[PDB]
Amino acid sequence: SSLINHAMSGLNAAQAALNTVSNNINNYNVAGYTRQTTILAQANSTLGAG
Amino acid sequence: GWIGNGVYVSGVQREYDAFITNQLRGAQNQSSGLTTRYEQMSKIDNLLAD
Repeated sequence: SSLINHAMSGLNAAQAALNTVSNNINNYNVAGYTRQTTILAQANSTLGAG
Repeated sequence: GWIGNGVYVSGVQREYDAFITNQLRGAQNQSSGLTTRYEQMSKIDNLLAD
């Protein structure tokens, strides 16, 4: 039943990434602004099953 | 983690300088006086025209 967490984690990270994108759209010509960015990572691997 | 809330407008600026303005003021006043003198002085000379 981990899939619920898998999907919802993906959704949360997607929202975060799009928030970063929107921040960039807002700033696109603000003086000195720097490209803002988000990063990802696989979750930690259990040996819970096969 | 690190985030942002987008963009906001902070101020309105004027392309103004006092010093250049005031030098120009002094020059304009004195020059106006000289040209005003020139205008009348000519009228006297034209009275001698022929």
